[PDB]
Amino acid sequence: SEISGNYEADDETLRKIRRDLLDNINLERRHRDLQPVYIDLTTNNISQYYSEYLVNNEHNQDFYENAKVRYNNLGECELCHITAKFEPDADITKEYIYDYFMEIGYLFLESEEEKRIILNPANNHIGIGVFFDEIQIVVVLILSEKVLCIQKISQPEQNKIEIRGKMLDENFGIYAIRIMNVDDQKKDIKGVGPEFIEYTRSTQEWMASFELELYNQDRMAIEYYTRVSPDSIPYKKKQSKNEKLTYKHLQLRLRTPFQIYPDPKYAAEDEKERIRKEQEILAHEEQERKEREENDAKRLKQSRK
Amino acid sequence: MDNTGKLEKQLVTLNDGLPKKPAKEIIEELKHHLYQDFQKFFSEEKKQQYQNNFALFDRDNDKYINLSELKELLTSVNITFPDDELEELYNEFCLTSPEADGINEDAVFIIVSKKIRDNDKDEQLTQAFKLVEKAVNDELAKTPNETKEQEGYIRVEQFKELLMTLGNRWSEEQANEFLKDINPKSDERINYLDVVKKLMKR
Amino acid sequence: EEEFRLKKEQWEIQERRKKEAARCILHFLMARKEKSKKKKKKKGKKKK
Repeated sequence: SEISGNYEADDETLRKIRRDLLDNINLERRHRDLQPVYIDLTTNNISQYYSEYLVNNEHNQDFYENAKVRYNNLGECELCHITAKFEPDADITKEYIYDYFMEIGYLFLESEEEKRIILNPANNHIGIGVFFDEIQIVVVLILSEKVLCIQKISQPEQNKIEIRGKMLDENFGIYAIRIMNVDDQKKDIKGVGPEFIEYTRSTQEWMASFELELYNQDRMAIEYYTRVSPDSIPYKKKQSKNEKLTYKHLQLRLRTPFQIYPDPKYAAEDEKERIRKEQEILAHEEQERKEREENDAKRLKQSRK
Repeated sequence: MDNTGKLEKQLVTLNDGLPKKPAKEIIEELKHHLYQDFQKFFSEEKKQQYQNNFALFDRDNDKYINLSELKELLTSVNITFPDDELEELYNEFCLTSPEADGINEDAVFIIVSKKIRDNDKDEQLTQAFKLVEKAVNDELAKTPNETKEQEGYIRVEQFKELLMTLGNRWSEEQANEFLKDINPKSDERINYLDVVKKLMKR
Repeated sequence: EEEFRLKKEQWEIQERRKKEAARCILHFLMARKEKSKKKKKKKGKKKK
């Protein structure tokens, strides 16, 4: 307070922190023919939780699996953790925050286990969680392998949902879209098959069009299912009302809590950051363009010998 | 080269590390979360008052009550429970209480907590219906030449975005069955009154 | 004075909470029972 005021983290600042962590891991991947890691909201949430816990505690896996059971995790997910203090004589502000997070990212870059796992070709989904205290900052990752990847989750209309996702598995297509109550899994919540799914085999991109109104919208998770033979999947077929889809033959893939992906704040902040990036970069490219122009002007004089 | 395929299947294994911890610790942690969500909405006064219906009925003074005592407590707290549901819950409670022929004073707390969670979800559902009807009426007022018959009837595209607001989330893939259950009559227009009727039928 | 008045209103609220606690306290010993029978005489004269 008087001497040590509270260091309440900027929500915008931490959002940029994790976004830049993801982009940096994507660059590291692209360095050697590796696809950038995509955004997994469930892994992002779990990593945020574990980073918050780690900042004043130590690496604990029991809490990790307890959170897994709480969120009903699906698929194998591998965890990464680092807890690096702050330098005893290092000054701290936003700029030092950004630079310290980049340095911690590099420290991740110099770990062979961490470099392998966070760049292992086996998995295709990445999530980041960052937290900090008076002393140290904790950075944690969750890596998951899934068949169907989430790419967009927005709000088209007042009461229209619109979520787009590209299928990462060529032999599996989005045939089942159903979910069970996170609080009471036994209770049939909601789901349908291909009568409202637009799937492109050539691109493996599937889009969902459905209906849904305002009831209890905070504290449960998704149940992403997949089935073999997307070709055998009757996409966009108006099935007779006397037939019900059989989801037991359908294999679940990805139990994910539901949140704005991307959240308007997240995407808007990323847009602003990138756009300022290109503006300053174009000023830069003007700087070196005029530099080369005048250098060649001097060279034409020096070419008088 | 030649862009050799290929269609390959990545086994999505549900191998999410079943806990190695003793199950007793996990059950204790779930009990702790139950206590947390109980104190969340249960105020200190209600928390201090609900015990007014357990002990004396607990005649043997060893902190237990049977079905009759639990039902008497529930009626004494001014909120009732079903006979079959009460029997189901009590037998489930006794499953882990082999040496006790009754439920503890915390058993009534947990029963009331779950009942209140369910009921409050119900009032949240009702309030959401009222708000959705208000929004639909406002949008209709935005169009001064649309038939009032649509009052209570909504379009396909105005029936999708309302599960990102509050309470206990329904995600993307939680928005397909109830359409089939209602079965719009080949008209792509849905009545939220039908939803009111069908949500509470389970 | 305002801080102390808020605290004492909280005091009244928690006093009523404790009154409900007592209401739940008069509720524990209906009939039982089993005769703590024999002897507790010895009360050594060294007193308070």
